[PDB]
Amino acid sequence: RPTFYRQELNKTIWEVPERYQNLSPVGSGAYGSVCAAFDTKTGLRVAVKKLSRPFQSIIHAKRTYRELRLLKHMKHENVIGLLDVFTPARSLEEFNDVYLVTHLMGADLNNIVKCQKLTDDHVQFLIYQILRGLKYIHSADIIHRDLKPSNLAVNEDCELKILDFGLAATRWYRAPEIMLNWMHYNQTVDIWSVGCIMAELLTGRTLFPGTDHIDQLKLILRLVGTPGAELLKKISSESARNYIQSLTQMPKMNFANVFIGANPLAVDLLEKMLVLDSDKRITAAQALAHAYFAQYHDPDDEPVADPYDQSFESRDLLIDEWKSLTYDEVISFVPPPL
Ligand SMILES: CN1CCC(c2cc(-c3ccncc3)c(-c3ccc4ccccc4c3)nn2)CC1
Ligand SMILES: Fc1ccc(-c2n[nH]cc2-c2ccncc2)cc1
Ligand SMILES: Fc1ccc(-c2n[nH]cc2-c2ccncc2)cc1
Repeated sequence: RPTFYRQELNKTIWEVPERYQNLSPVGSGAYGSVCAAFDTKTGLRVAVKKLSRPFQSIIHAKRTYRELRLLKHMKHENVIGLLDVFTPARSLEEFNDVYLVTHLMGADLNNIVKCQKLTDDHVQFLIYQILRGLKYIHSADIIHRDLKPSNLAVNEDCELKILDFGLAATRWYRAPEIMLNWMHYNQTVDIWSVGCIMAELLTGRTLFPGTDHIDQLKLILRLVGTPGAELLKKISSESARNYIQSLTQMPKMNFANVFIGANPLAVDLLEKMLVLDSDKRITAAQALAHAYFAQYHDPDDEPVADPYDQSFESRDLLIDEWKSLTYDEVISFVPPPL
């Protein structure tokens, strides 16, 4: 066991191993607070997240377990990963706090797109890295479900990592089937989000800046058109099908006119991501092979993930049992090779 030390940062107590020095508050990001720090063992700048109230309710205890299980499984250059996870507790009896450690990332995609316009070459590289991480995530049967610019961490090398995967105006990046509350949406919802992000990087403008869920769907249908007969056959909900058919029909717009002046390969890919029928949307693996990424695509360096057991999601357990399971996962953590 290492030696811990205690301090207060922004009305919050931080107790960390002495290997982490020079903690500076970076902001209350996520179900937790984040501090930048200097890792004396490696010489690298790290981000340390302290979870808030991790075992206060069954909801929190399960979510804490879910996030730790998820972060421990991900080992990919374009997905946020765990350098370390620790607790100051010496036993389960006094186990009450969980701290997570990853490499410090300088900014998010929202900070970049707002502060500067991006050339087509940067768009290629950024979207390529999103899709490469997504191929990995999806191969483990994990859906992100909330991809957006602020969940994409980026540093000055333009290296990118996906944050907050698999966890839990209205969402401008959410797939339309979600706005319609379809309960059997699948991993292609993330491809829709990537299309919206890509469009924004190319134009500098939010593609679908809806004011609420109804307006969000309206804006979407204005660009991609109202559902065709093939898609209508797949809608079981009677209220939804009746609503969709009651709308005045909208034609699909030509993306080459909407994104005039963009690389026509970029436009072709957007067409393939922003398809209304989720069954016809391009997958992450397929998108990586698209000619738009010809200068980065390497089929021998686009790996998939090990199998990921999500069976715990269907279990009904006590707080103390979720806490014990989380404790087990803290103690069994093995840091990645230096
Ligand atoms: C709109 N917000 C979108 C979310 C965002 C954010 C940044 C960070 C973050 C990540 C990396 N380098 C700086 C900040 C984190 C975060 C921090 C530490 C971690 C340690 C282990 C595992 C995961 C971790 C996630 N989590 N969330 C804040 C802004
Ligand atoms: F997600 C949904 C669910 C139901 C509806 C709906 N069905 N019939 C009428 C509506 C409707 C129309 C306008 N604003 C809200 C709801 C619209 C969207
Ligand atoms: F208006 C729309 C917009 C999107 C969809 C849709 N796209 N992919 C899957 C669906 C879908 C939506 C609701 N129920 C089943 C399937 C269906 C109707």
